[PDB]
Amino acid sequence: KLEAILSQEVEAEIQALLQEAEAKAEAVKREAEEKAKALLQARERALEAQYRAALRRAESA
Amino acid sequence: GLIKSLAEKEKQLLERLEAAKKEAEERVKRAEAEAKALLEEAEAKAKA
Repeated sequence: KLEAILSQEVEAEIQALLQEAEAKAEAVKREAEEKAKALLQARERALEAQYRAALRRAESA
Repeated sequence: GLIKSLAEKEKQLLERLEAAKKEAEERVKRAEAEAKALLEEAEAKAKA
């Protein structure tokens, strides 16, 4: 019967929204993980420089 | 001869839609909060 159609039409949009709102909750997690990697990959590299310099200095000394 | 059908059905389907939007927001938030807490761990390491 019609109306039960209208109620089978909402419980459908209200999964579309809940599908859209948990396909961003990953996108946030992806870009946050792809951030942290790069926020620690540059840091890894920095310590080498700050250490490559410090030991050379200590060789010369 | 009975407005209670269309009147009181609208105000449940519309209210069911709002609850959908709530746990849409109050969950999408959680992912952003999880992100903050991750990048804190991303320092705890860097300082360690």
